Amino acid sequence: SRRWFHPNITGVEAENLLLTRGVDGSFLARPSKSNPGDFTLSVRRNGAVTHIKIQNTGDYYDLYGGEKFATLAELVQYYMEHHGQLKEKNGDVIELKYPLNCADPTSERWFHGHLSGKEAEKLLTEKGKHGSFLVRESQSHPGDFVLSVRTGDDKGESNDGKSKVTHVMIRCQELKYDVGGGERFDSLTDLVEHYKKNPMVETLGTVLQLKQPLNTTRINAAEIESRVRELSKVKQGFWEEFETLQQQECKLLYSRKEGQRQENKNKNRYKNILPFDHTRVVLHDSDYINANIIMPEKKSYIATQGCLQNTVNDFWRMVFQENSRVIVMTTKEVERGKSKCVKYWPDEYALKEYGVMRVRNVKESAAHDYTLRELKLSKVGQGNTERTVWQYHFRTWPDHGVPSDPGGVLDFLEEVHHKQESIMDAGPVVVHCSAGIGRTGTFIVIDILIDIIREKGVDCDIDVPKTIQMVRSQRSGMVQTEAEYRFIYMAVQHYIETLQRR
Repeated sequence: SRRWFHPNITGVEAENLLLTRGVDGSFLARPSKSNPGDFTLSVRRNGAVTHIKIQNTGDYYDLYGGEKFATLAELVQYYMEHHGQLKEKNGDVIELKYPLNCADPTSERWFHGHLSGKEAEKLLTEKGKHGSFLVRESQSHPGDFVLSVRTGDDKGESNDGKSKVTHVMIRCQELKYDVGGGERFDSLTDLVEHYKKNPMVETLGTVLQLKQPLNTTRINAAEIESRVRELSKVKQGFWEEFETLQQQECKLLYSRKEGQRQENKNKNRYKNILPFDHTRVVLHDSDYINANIIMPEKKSYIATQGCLQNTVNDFWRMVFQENSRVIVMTTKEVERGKSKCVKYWPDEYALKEYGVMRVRNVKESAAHDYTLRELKLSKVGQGNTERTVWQYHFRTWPDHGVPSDPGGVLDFLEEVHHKQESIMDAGPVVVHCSAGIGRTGTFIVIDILIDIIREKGVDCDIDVPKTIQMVRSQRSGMVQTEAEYRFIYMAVQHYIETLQRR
């Protein structure tokens, strides 16, 4: 699972890897070092290596000669089984058969790389819990590693002596890893996963359970500024934190069967970017829309794609069914000469029907970063189903990359939050962009984090990657790029200072 991804390898190194340890059908993915933000699919075929560009501009993974995907895991799963119709110019099939596995452990949640014996004990003593563990580089034995495991009962600081921390040396000799006896492993991940399944037992009988990695991402909101400083800059920083998050995407390959159904195929903007069955919005007014409920784990959201001409009516059905009263559009109808969303609302002062739904554009206000549209939504034949829907259209998202300052986003979401809150029993806030995962994901996560701070003040804990992972288990690929990942941190930092300045 995600071992075919090699986060710190060069193009030539990848070639040599595939040529020396691979066979025809072998492959790996890697970040493009030439095209930052983008990726490369390196495949061995007919005795040599081909490199295949995978572009990600913030909306999705665009495989050259292939299709658009929500995550690299989903792309690889796609080809490595059903509908592996990957080809090139000539029309030749390119087979993805043998994942060439990576041995670098940096993006393992339990691997902290560069860290000392004292700080390690600090983390394990405070955040630590029964079965919490971690692996750091040995400073006293270069090339070697230390595994540290907390066992006992309760968590956090204790003095009852009912808990303890054990340290196990991991020797690296001749490119393989062991704990001083027994099996030797080709990588630290193999070793760790072996001892998770077969726990080490001490003579006196303490079983060293490797239950959960220690959390090293959670911070107190007050000190986000300091955390950003360290992650910015050897010890792991932003890049490793993000790559560690990406690695966990392989836990999220849930079914999206309803999306793949023939009847619903043309209801998806992008054919392979689908909602999870278990969180999709079911329309019980067919029953299909490309949307998922996102629930923070009071205010919820619906992340959805931009409407197609044949899904406009379904979009409005969804809005009515869910009692949604606020809609956040983060896209222009067309960007870089590409359709991203059809106009699904009437011109100002006009009234339109969309199947059984009827919508009136009452009034448009404009601001710097956005236009607000007051819409009246009702069901035809029923002159009491009228509800006001507020459509916030954010227009200042740069066509390439992310905004240089988060202040417009923050002011926008602040305004969106007050609107939602003013309307008792309003359902989820609808958020959409092209595929409903890039910007949508970014806006939603930022909104989630700020709400924690708005309600609990400067003195609360936030965990960006964990919030993102929680959101990703509800819609595929939410938050697409490391760029957006940094932008989330910047936005929460910026919010904090504007809070304290007042």
